Amino acid sequence: KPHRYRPGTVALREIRRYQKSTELLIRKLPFQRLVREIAQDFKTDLRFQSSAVMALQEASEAYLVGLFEDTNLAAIHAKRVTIMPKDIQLARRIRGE
Amino acid sequence: KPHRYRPGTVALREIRRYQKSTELLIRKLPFQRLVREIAQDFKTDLRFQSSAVMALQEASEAYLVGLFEDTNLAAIHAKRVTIMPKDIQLARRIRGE
Amino acid sequence: ARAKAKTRSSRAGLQFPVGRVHRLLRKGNYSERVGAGAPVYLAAVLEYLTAEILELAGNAARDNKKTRIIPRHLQLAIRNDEELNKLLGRVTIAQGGVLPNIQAVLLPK
Amino acid sequence: ARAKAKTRSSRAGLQFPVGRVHRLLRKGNYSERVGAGAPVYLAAVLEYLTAEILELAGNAARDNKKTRIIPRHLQLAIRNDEELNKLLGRVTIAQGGVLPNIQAVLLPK
Amino acid sequence: KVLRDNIQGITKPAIRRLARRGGVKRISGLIYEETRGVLKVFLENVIRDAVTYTEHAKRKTVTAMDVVYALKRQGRTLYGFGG
Amino acid sequence: KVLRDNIQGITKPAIRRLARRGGVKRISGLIYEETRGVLKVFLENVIRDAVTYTEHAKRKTVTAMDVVYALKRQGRTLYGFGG
Amino acid sequence: KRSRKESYSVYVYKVLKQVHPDTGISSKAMGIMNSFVNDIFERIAGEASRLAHYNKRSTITSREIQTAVRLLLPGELAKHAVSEGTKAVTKYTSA
Amino acid sequence: KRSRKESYSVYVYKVLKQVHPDTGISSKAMGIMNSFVNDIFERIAGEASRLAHYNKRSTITSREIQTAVRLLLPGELAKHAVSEGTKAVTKYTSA
DNA sequence: GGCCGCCATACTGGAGAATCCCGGTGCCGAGGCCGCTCAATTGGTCGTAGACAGCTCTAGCACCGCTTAAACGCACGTACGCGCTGTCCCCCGCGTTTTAACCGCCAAGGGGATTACTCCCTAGTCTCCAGGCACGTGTCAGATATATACATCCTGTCATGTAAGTA
DNA sequence: TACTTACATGACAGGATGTATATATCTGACACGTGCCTGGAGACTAGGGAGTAATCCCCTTGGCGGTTAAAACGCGGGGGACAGCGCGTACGTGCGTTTAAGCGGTGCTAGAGCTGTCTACGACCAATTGAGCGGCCTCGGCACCGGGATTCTCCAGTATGGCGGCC
Repeated sequence: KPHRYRPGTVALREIRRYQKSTELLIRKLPFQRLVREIAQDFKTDLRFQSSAVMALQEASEAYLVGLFEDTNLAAIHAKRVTIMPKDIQLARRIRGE
Repeated sequence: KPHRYRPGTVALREIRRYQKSTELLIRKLPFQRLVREIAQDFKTDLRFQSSAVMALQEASEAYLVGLFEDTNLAAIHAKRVTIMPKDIQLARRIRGE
Repeated sequence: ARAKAKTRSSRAGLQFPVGRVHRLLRKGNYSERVGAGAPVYLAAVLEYLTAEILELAGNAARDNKKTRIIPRHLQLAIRNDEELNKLLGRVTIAQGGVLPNIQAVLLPK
Repeated sequence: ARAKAKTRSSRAGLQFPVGRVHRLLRKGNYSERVGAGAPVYLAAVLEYLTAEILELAGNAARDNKKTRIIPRHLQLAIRNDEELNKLLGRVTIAQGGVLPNIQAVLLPK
Repeated sequence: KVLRDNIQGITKPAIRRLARRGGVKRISGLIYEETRGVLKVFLENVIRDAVTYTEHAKRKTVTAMDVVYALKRQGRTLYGFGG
Repeated sequence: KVLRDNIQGITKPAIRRLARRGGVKRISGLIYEETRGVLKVFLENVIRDAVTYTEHAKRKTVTAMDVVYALKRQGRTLYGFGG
Repeated sequence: KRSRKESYSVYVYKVLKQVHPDTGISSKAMGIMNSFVNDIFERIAGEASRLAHYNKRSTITSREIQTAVRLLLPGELAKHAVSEGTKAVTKYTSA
Repeated sequence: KRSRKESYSVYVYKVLKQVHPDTGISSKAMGIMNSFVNDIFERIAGEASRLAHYNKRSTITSREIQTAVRLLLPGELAKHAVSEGTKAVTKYTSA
């Protein structure tokens, strides 16, 4: 029988590993293309320093992880282990947004 | 029989009556006594402009109202109406306190 | 012998003081030198902003059948406008109360 | 016939550039005159915070058996000092990672 | 002249009134002391800033402008008191 | 020349890994699209300011330092890119 | 003997009667207006100082103020303010 | 060459060798501490400008800086910063 | 099965107190008017800031090529969220009592702000020197690699909660 | 009816494998040596800003007499919170496949950034004015008050649906 883990175990291992690890979890180049396509939504033919792209990146994942920590706070306050989007909408209202 | 409203009816009447209200909900003299009390710990013989006392009063009242707004958003998030201090602690800690 | 005194606020045709806003910007230690269009542009922005504030206050007062502005009208004026709310999310108003706001779960049935 | 040009950081017995901080405050538009002990006091505060942070960073580096200051060490040090934490609550560290934080409800029986 | 227990001077029905302004229908028994504590902490922070202002102003009388600036530094800016 | 869909490029497993870094143990399938929406809103809010900085700078190439300025304006100050 | 304290009373009174001739006012509402005008004034002024610092500008001009308007003032109000400000500097240069 | 840009490399390195003679430092962390010292310098500078405005003081002194420290810095950080700055200003006052 | 009769459960009218709501009366604060004063502007002047042109050179962009992490998609194991019923208890509402908050009145002086005097201080400027930045360049900490231990979480077995026989 | 016992599902007890734990290496970012010029610094100095004395007056602080408003205490009661179990569920995890990301490799010029000009551009001083704020009072919109109407809310007779029993 091939080995298989119970649910949450790989989730928890990933939790531990990326709490330990510090690297970016999103591919940089689709992020860069998204940055450029939303740039041309404001001003066409903009150019971006790569440092600006990664700076926007680490800002983005930091903002995201802050929202998800608030999401887990709401979800355990909702007595739950699975988050639903209303947790995020709630937290977004709590932050004043 | 004497007239008796069902539980929550007078509560909702208080809801509408104090949202339409604009006046301060704290007795002025014990609030002034409390601010003198706490401020005496930090600096002795402190004197208070009464307008500053009502300024602290209204600011604290609205800060608490915003706190209970966050709280009952968490409570309807938590499928409850009897708010409990963990809701306030959730609102504070998601807010960052 | 001298030019007639005709103020720059009248040059803008606007009631907000060009001179007072200019001297508050110069005294406020933001830069030692200020472009000429900066205070007139600022005063135009401020007078316009206060103009929609006064519009919403006026309709709020007319709704509550009083001719005079009360800060309850200011509460209803600010908190019912989404861009004003985004401007003043963290701003506290004296004796304003709150919006008439009840969640649907609090109502009977 | 001037004497030796001594440095004001060493006059304070300190490492942070007094001249740089004083010049920045003269060019930062905060007051046109700056009190004489103000940049010395400021640099002393800055060096005190910097020194305690670098001490924590070196201790955290020694904790994970590394000899070089890493931004992960900066995260694990500053975010684990609660007064530095609420001093720097809304501040993001590039490639610092996150604190190891598992909720007790998330851990199994 | 010393004051000891004026946190109870912010009365239980005043807490109920504030939660009615907050739109709270049902309030548990554990609520009131926690509200007293958190308002105590908030007031302590604000008047700590205000007392710092006042001693830095070399004054003895607490003024409402100091209250305004203290609330500004906590991101709780108040309109309507001479600001 | 133009691009139409790269918000998809913030992929679902990337969101999953972040929620592992954010401490989420179980992620609904409804989570990913609305997280994309709210990060979309946030990045628009940042980049609108950054572009405003950029034509305020009379430049055509976006630099990281204005991104730092926009983040510091929005209360999400980032260390590691200033200067 | 007293010392004058400056406030924005007469200007807000002027524009109120310009837009609502029949509408009254309370004084503490005017206190909230004074707090508003100083608050938004210092927001815009600090942002303009920031933009002057970032682009190494020793002078804060209308471009700085307009930039600060697009930053802080959100959306539709920003576009209106840009519009009447452009009108306002235009008629000002013609005056 | 290029234009000299001021940074806080050497002063942080001197302070590091004061607290940890044995260790090294990454350049990424170095830029982070440059951002740190610039950011906290900006916070304290703006706060001192605010208080000089409130007291109508044309000059920011170490009294104002100490007030700003007691505002921003929490508790023992504030009081040991007071002690360190006081010791430093006594040494500089005594040259 | 139809028919008739009986229970169940909400349908609904009715009534009375709380609050709008309509009309009457004082009152207080808007506001509007009068006197002062400061500020705001103008002309000019003088210093200077950055806009503009323009070069240049360099990293972003475009193009190209090999690799494999990504990713994603389907299957499936398995745990999730929440609701029914119930269950236990907890403030809400509805009073009475009481007391001190409030309001009106009285006396004290604190200190805050204002003017004047004073003198402490701080930057400007000019110049001079030295220390950190730019550059350059060795060099070992660790990035990467290969080999091994142990968690560790999963997997295979204990244990007692509860169902059942019977003294 | 309780005591014991079986059994089977929740509890008790040991291994594959992903990450932890042992060096080997080679490199390029750490780390240190070198020219430099710019960045700090010092003496005077002209001038300006804050500390200090007085003081006064007005605004705060303490005291007092009633008055319910507000707090406070207590009791009936409906609602609230929420867990055990159930049940459709919804997503984690396996793991192979695809592909475009990732790495690495080239060419180039757009514009980033740096350099000379120059004129706009705007701060600043004496003077002069005109708007704009201190002061006051006063009168009519609004606060307070009495009396219906409305309005809302709780209940109780009820009709009707639903359901059973007899013919």
